[PDB]
Amino acid sequence: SMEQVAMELRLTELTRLLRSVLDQLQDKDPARIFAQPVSLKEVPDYLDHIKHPMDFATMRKRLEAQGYKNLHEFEEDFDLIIDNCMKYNARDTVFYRAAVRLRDQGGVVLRQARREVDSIG
Repeated sequence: SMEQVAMELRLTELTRLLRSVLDQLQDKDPARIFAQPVSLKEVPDYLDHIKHPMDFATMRKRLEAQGYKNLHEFEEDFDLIIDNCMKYNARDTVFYRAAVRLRDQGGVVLRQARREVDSIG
């Protein structure tokens, strides 16, 4: 139907906007601490601690399959990246600190993304 096409165009345009959001958030991680999944070869106990691992590459895979239906879903996955790290790693670590800085800097980007998603519909 034409309605199904229109909906698909909206999803494609959301995907476009989320791709730009993803790029901007990932620039706030110049160390690339969050770029890839935590390695279970290198942290074999990880899944005992963290039940829903997340990372920027995994988000990018979902994004390119048009797998985020709305900004809330995308924000859920970004918050997982941050929150997983702040639980597994202690406060005094470069990992925890990187997550705090990513959260703080990402807030700015996400605040305007929400306005754009509501604004453009």
